[PDB]
Parts: sequence; C-alpha cells; structure tokens
Amino acid sequence: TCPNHPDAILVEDYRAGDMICPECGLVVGDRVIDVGSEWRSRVGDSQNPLLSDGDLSTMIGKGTGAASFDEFGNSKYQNRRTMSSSDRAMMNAFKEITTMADRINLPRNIVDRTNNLFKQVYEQKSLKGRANDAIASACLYIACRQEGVPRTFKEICAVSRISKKEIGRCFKLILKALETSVDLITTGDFMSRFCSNLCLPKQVQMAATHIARKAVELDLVPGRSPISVAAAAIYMASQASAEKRTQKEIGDIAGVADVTIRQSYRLIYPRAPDLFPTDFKFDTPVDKLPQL
Amino acid sequence: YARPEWMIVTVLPVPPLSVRPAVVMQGSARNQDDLTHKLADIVKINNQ
Amino acid sequence: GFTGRKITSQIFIGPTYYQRLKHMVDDKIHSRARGPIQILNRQPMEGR
RNA sequence: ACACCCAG
Repeated sequence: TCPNHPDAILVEDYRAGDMICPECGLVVGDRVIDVGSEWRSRVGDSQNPLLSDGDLSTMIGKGTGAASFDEFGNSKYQNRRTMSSSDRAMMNAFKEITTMADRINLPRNIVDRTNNLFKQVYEQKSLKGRANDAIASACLYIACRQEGVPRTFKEICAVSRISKKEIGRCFKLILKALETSVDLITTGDFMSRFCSNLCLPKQVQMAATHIARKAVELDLVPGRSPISVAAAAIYMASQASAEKRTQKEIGDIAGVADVTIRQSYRLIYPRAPDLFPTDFKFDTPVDKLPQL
Repeated sequence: YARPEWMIVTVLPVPPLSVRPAVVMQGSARNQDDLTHKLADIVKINNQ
Repeated sequence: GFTGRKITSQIFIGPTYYQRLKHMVDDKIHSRARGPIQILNRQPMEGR
C-alpha cells in the first residue's frame, strides 16, 4: 500500500485515526472508519450463525388504532413470516436440544458443541430417514463425550423420547458418516457424577475412584461395562464407610439392574484390601463386608 | 419538476450502502441496518 | 504561611468531615486531534 | 436501547 515500501504491513493507530506504515512513516489511504456502532440502536439482531442463512424478514406489531383493524374485529395487516422447511427442522431440533440439555443441567458449551455437531451432520445429509429427535439426542451424547465428561446411554434415554436401541444405532451411524474419532471412556470419568448424586463425602469418592482405577489397571474383570465396575466401586466405598447405600439406590442412579451389580460384585470381592488406598480411614473393616 | 403522477411511486429507489451500512459488533457478525431489513421485506412481497 | 505576618482577621478553623467523590479529573480529561469516525456519518465518535 | 449520574 505504501509507495516506497509496498511489502511492509500497515500498523493501525486508532488513537490518531489513520493508517501508518512502520518504515518511512508515510500516512497511506484516508482516515480510519470504525466498523462498530456509533451509539452507546438502528441495527437488528444478527442471524444465528449455526442456523442456515435465510431471509432478513421483519415482523408486524400489534394494532394501535382504528385504521389497523378491519370491520370484522380483526387486524388488516397480519404477521405472516417466511422460513425454510430446513430452517424449521433446525430450529425445532435446537429448541429440543436446549430442552434436552437443561433437563440434566448441562452447560451451554455442550449445547453449542451439540448444535455444531447437528448442523455439520444435517448439511452433510447422510442421515435421511432417522427421526430428528433421535439424531439430535445422539449428537448430545457425542458432544458430552467429546468434552471429557461422557454420559450413560440410559441417562440420555431418560430425558429424550428416543429409546436406547434407536440412539445406539444413531450413534453408530453418525461416527461412520462423519469420520470423527472419539476416545474410549473409562471408569474414572463416571465417578464425580455417580457419587455426588448418592450424597457421599469426598474421601468416599476418592476411595471409590481408586478401587475402580485399580480394578481396570489390574484387569480383574474383562468385558464388563464401565458402569458395572463404577457402581461396584460405589458399593464398596459406601459399605466400608459411615454413609451406607443399598444396591437399590445405587442401581437406580446407575440404571444397572439389582442382578448386574451382584454379578459384578461376586468377582471384585475377594481381592478387596489390595484395591483400597493405603491412607483410607476404614470405618468398617474389610473382613466385615457382607458376603455378596 | 413535480408531476402529480410522480407522487404515486411505481419504482422504489433503493438507498446505497453508504446510507445503510452494516456494522461489526463484538466479533464477526454483520448486523444489517433497519433499511436493509425493510428492503428485504419490500423485495419479498414484490416477488410474491 | 509566606511572610510570617499575622492575618488581621481571625480565621474560623476546626475539624470538619470531608468526603472525596468519585468525580475525578483523570476520569474526565479528554482531548482529540484526529481519530476514528463513524460508519454512517463519517463524523467523530461519541465520548472519551 | 435502557438505567444511573455530572454541570447550569
């Protein structure tokens, strides 16, 4: 832009309001023009960027006088509004995702990642026949897992109308049709949620997350779901402390059947003192645990 | 300079961009002016 | 205080509670040679 | 845009 030195980048002097090059100090161009608002409005709200770019339509307000009403007791000018059937689907899905996420009290950043995942899939258009609620509820599952805090399928299925089988199929098909790799869950990621819901203290939480990580690392129970070893970790940490919790209350939070938690407990039991940390205040002795 | 039929407008003059500029307000988001929104409704009804 | 002479009048002096107000001259001083201009008016902007 | 507020 500078005549003598065109290669140098222009530095901006907003205080002095002009374009100056930093070699010879010549002022190029004209006075800088602010692109922001002059007040501290004559502009409207921006289009939602994730919503597809439609039209800059306005709305018609309520009638104010006799000239705004027809003689059969109604307004002459009606608030007809254009919107694409694709934008109607995106809006109704986004309005379902915020409903879905706020039922389990997700933060807004998971919602924004879900809406990013929904818009990316919907424009790529590989999921033609599956219901919009099913694909949206699967995108909420992935965005929860991609932020390092995944959820149980039963936890998401409790909120949505969509069954576990259907969201499972939608979860498989989205990963295949997005070429997106997502990390495998562990037992430590399902520890803070499953322990605070049952009203257990921090030291009980630390004991539960230690015996769960030790069981996975030692590889004592192949092929069991991480839910079944997390609830077993809660069951030992609660039965070997003051705050006792029965299998019904633990399994209700975990969705794990009161069969499955015993099936998990019949093999993790006989090596109990190896799993516990060396600095745990044992309110209940290890040999005093019930033989379940 | 002013005929009576010229007051009954049949073509609507669209203002230039210097009359209705688009602002940038806390990030990359072009907030259009009220005239641009109103001229959007003019074209949509006229096309309809 | 300057010449050391007694002031002929007798000054009324004593402890009085005073407050300092947030209206401070460093928050109010403002000058502008040439600066940014508005997107619509091409006139100088509003306020320091 | 609105609130609050400075000076007369």
